[PDB]
Amino acid sequence: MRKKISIIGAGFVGSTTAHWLAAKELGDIVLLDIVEGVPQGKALDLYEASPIEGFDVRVTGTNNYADTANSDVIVVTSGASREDLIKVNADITRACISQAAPLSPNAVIIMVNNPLDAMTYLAAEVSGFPKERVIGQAGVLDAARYRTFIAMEAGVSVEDVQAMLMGGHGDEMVPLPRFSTISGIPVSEFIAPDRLAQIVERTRKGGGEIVNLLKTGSAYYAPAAATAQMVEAVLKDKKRVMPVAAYLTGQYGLNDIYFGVPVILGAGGVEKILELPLNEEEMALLNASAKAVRATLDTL
Amino acid sequence: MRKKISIIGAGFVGSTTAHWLAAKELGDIVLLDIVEGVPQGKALDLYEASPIEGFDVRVTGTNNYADTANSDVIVVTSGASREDLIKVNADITRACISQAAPLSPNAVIIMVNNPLDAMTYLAAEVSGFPKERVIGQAGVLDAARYRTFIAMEAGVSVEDVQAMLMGGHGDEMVPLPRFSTISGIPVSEFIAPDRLAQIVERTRKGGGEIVNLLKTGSAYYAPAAATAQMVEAVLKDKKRVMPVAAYLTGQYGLNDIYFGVPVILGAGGVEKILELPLNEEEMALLNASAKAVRATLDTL
Amino acid sequence: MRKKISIIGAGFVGSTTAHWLAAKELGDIVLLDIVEGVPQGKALDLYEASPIEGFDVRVTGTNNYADTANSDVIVVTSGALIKVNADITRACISQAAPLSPNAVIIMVNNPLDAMTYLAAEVSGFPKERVIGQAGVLDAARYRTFIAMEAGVSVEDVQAMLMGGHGDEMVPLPRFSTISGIPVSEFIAPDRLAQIVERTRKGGGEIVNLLKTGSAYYAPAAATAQMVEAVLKDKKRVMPVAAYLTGQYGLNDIYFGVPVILGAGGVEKILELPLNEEEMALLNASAKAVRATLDTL
Amino acid sequence: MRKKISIIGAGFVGSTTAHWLAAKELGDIVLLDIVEGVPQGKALDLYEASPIEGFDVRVTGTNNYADTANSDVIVVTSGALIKVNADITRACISQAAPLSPNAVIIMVNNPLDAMTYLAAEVSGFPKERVIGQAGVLDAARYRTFIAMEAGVSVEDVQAMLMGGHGDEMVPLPRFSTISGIPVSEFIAPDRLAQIVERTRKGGGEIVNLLKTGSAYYAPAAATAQMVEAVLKDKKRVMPVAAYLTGQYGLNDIYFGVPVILGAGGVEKILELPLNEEEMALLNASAKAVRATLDTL
Ligand SMILES: NC(=O)c1ccc[n+]([C@@H]2O[C@H](COP(=O)([O-])OP(=O)(O)OC[C@H]3O[C@@H](n4cnc5c(N)ncnc54)[C@H](O)[C@@H]3O)[C@@H](O)[C@H]2O)c1
Ligand SMILES: NC(=O)c1ccc[n+]([C@@H]2O[C@H](COP(=O)([O-])OP(=O)(O)OC[C@H]3O[C@@H](n4cnc5c(N)ncnc54)[C@H](O)[C@@H]3O)[C@@H](O)[C@H]2O)c1
Ligand SMILES: NC(=O)c1ccc[n+]([C@@H]2O[C@H](COP(=O)([O-])OP(=O)(O)OC[C@H]3O[C@@H](n4cnc5c(N)ncnc54)[C@H](O)[C@@H]3O)[C@@H](O)[C@H]2O)c1
Ligand SMILES: NC(=O)c1ccc[n+]([C@@H]2O[C@H](COP(=O)([O-])OP(=O)(O)OC[C@H]3O[C@@H](n4cnc5c(N)ncnc54)[C@H](O)[C@@H]3O)[C@@H](O)[C@H]2O)c1
Repeated sequence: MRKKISIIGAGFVGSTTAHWLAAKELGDIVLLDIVEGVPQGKALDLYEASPIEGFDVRVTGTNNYADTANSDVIVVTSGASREDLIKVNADITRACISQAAPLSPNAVIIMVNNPLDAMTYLAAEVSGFPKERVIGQAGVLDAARYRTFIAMEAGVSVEDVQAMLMGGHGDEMVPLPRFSTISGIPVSEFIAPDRLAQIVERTRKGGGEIVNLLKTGSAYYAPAAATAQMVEAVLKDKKRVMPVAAYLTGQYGLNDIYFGVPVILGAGGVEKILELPLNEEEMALLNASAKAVRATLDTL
Repeated sequence: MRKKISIIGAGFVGSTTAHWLAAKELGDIVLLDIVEGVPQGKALDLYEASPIEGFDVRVTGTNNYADTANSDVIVVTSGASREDLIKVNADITRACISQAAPLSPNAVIIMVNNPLDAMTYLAAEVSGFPKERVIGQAGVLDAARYRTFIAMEAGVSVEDVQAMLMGGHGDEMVPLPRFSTISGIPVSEFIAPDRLAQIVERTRKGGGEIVNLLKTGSAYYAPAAATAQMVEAVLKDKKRVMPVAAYLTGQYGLNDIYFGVPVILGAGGVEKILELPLNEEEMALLNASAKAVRATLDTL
Repeated sequence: MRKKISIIGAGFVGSTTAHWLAAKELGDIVLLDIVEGVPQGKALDLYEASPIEGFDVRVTGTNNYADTANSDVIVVTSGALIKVNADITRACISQAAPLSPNAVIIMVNNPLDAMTYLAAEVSGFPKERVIGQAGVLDAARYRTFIAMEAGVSVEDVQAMLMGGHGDEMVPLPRFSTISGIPVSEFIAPDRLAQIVERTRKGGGEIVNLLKTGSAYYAPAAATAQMVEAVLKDKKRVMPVAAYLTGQYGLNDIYFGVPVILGAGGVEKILELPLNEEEMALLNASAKAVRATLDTL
Repeated sequence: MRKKISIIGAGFVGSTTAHWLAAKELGDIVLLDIVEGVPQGKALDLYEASPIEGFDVRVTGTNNYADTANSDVIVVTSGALIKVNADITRACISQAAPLSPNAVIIMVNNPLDAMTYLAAEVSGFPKERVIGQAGVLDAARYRTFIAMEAGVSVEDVQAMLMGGHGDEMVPLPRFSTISGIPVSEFIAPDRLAQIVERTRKGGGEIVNLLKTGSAYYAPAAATAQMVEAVLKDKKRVMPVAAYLTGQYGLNDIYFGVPVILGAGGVEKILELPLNEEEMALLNASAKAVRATLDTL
């Protein structure tokens, strides 16, 4: 039987994720939302594109969690002062997870809702799922923006640029230029220190840069691509090495917390958390980031 | 030098078309709109997804027609009572074409704006381009919905279903079940007459079906996929046989009019208009459709 | 756990089938052969291409059947006339089938129809899970000649046909279209007749050119597409060698017929409304196929 | 008008390169060879697979150089030691180059570096448009062994290396990473040393297995990726045999170095900060390459 992917929240990120996934013909897709008509319409529209692109994937829209039963992967993209933001997203996340988790006990849950690290922590607590199967998408998106800026500046193919980073988005991000390369060569060999610093800065503010341009909306093409790549990693058991929000039990000196770290991602979800040897400067950035993430967790 | 694709109108259809195209790595894409920030933001967002998907295509947003200079293909997706609709879209189309056409004299123009046939006619008149290089996208979308419904009903792969039709959307559509097959076998062998009639009806109202579900918006995934397939046909010179709005000079007894007909589409745009031998019933449908299209043209 | 595909026979068709399959990243591939070194070498070579093309699939070569255990699909391309191939086929299936009880077997060896029938008898598998590849290849050649003649995209040409290869083939120009439009609308009767004849002799044409070898690119592509249909349950409508129980008036025999191919193997055998002319061709073909069976 | 790719030499590497290229639908392909029938047969066979895979590219086989006219890229995979291949290379380039003055030539024949140098001399083409494929293949093997050992996706492993094949290869583990992370973090020193050695002997390993043949799947994939880099101006960063004018302290010679490959061919030669240990290896390798050149 085909793999089954359920996407909770048929907004810009959710429907765009469905688009990236359908074209890959990875499995059947279920788009769920609380708003009537929206998920059914977007699903049917995407589905009607199948004869043109040539993919045989069933794309259905629904308002009933019963249709997400026995999903292999669950993608949560239903999220919406700072304390109010947390409360609002916590209620939505709790509601989404408590109704979906029980119907797909063997599924891997991929959270996209912000505040990312906190919501992923909540999703694990509410689902009761083994920690390795509840992860958050954040690092892959930030790393993609970073890689795009590098390829653009260096004048090289985006396929030959790799990068690893940690933490969350914005101020919570932990950039690691030392761990970025172009075909195995340090990026510091292609880009001067000052320009590289500008690129790191642009990466931290990357999400806001899109917001300031759209005025009334946030990014969705890259966030969905990032989310889709993680879904593919699990379904095809590719063992991708990427930065994802995972539950830590001592790594980097952090415990009882979800934090963006390097992992091997496969069919079993987080199969391994890599512990990189960070220098003094890098640890300073990680500690500052960990602090902010911890604060958000405490508020939650 | 890479091929260059300019998309006029960075709304739902325009930006989604860019998405389908970027993933195919067909050429550099320019997204233009009159609204500041929107095209730049959507382009940058899509562009930042490139390292994840692995495509090396430059995706830029702009408000200046100067950036669409020397495009190989121009896609127009900037369109918005019935007489007022025509007037409104005619002004937009005229404005878009008069500013873009002169900067890309060798380009093929693919119109998507409604009323499709009329706007394509206007685009040809305003551009002064040879008629074979100014076509409209309509038939491929309707045929895709038709094919999707058949594959779904028959229980077969969407890759083995083919269909040809004529006319425009809705009431102007000319369904041709006789010219639809599953791996060379007439669909009438898989689906009873009554169910087939229902499918034809659903196809005629296919666009409205999405509208009634979204409430505040029309379809874009399939329309963009249909538009992208036509762009690919031209750039790769694939000689696709598909229904597109083309300028007729006697075919089917029609003259001085853009109408949805079967054509061979390649690098030179419309390389041949096929003349199918229609039976009495089919001709009745074509004449009724031609009449409505002519009326719209007269109003214009 | 990824899907598992075992290919018995690491020659031209088998290794090329591994190539088409690997690029699609459909599952892990096992290449088996009786010649030592050959499968290990070809598998490793294809495996080393993975970082360049970006596919994550294990390609392993072996001489041990134990490695093909729990395969989802078994492709047999090890044939070398009816005696030689029958012994080879019986040897391959008897050792493989027991280790993968839930697999779908796709036969490619010639004589195709008879060997598929044999594989079904030897494996004890339900008839719907033992099929042969033949029609997809012939149709592919036919579609190529049509596209070339009409000057249209190969993606817009479809065709159905029945029977076996060459003289046993049952052409059906009537059941071939370009974007739903009859091919008769693009190509005149005499030219169409020459294309059908070239289709009948398609295999021989390649042999006459290569001299020492037989075709493998198209045959392998045809086989891979069938494998994909099964693994993704795409329900492709294609001509394949299937076990008939009355369809077309034929019983107890494997014959090339149109089917809906999915995860359950042959999920449905289509019954085309053949006219008298087309029915005569089928009867003659069926007779030749039955002869091979009786000899078997 | 689609791009045009001509492949001189329709053997294992050449025909397989046509396969990888066709599936990508990058342009029309011409397969040329001196043996009659062989290229025509392989081209037709691959062409007949087009309706199945859905690619619209003409694949034509020929024995006439006139058919390779106006190619955007010319791939040379016709080599058969320095005398034999030199005569073959001179024969192929002298007839092809004049008919496609704007083409980028990609050499695959061995000895790679010397033959690329010869092709440059014979064609009169700017040095940036005459390159050889060698490093992409070795790096591919290295990346495969790393992925396999670390147990990670082959898409997340990158590596740079220089020089030629086997003993002339210049490994640079220091310049290899997994998602930007040094491979040294995943694989210990002794195990890494064994992987480098297996990389040096990679070609020979396939030959010892196949017995009568040499590798072709990976070599062809490596060649196709370079062809793609040029046709789409992707600006890939890869090791290729390029003409040096002082870089690394080397002059008047073709040597495997890291370059940015695009439509203009070698658009830039990268100068890596090699330590003393790595510099010694390069000097030794350069010496062996120069020897081949002097003999040439
Ligand atoms: N940096 C990133 O990776 C990134 C980028 C953009 C957005 N995001 C996050 O993704 C989430 C969605 O962003 P968006 O732009 O797609 O938003 P959106 O407003 O377009 O879509 C959210 C959808 O969730 C649905 N929804 C709300 N409550 C629900 C419930 N209880 N059950 C099911 N569906 C429910 C809504 O009706 C809506 O269709 C947000 O949490 C946002 O912060 C992350
Ligand atoms: N049946 C089909 O194939 C189909 C399906 C859907 C929509 N359409 C048609 O496609 C067009 C766009 O639909 P949409 O849903 O993407 O709409 P939309 O409102 O999302 O986007 C239209 C975009 O055009 C831009 N625009 C307006 N005037 C412009 C001008 N003079 N120059 C440049 N840009 C301008 C707007 O600012 C807007 O971003 C419409 O004409 C619509 O009727 C056809
Ligand atoms: N007309 C068509 O549709 C068509 C086209 C091509 C090939 N074929 C058929 O496909 C089969 C293979 O063709 P090929 O060109 O790849 O041949 P080939 O000779 O290159 O390869 C056959 C492989 O089978 C192996 N083999 C033999 N006995 C075996 C056994 N007992 N167990 C395991 N492996 C064994 C050989 O060692 C060899 O590597 C043949 O039966 C041939 O007739 C049909
Ligand atoms: N280590 C590597 O990176 C590597 C791997 C494989 C092959 N190679 C090299 O690639 C080349 C080809 O390898 P192969 O395995 O494909 O060999 P092959 O023997 O299968 O094919 C070579 C083809 O060249 C043709 N040929 C000979 N002289 C010709 C001429 N004057 N004009 C046109 N065609 C001519 C032959 O007829 C033959 O079809 C060799 O030089 C080999 O050393 C290098």
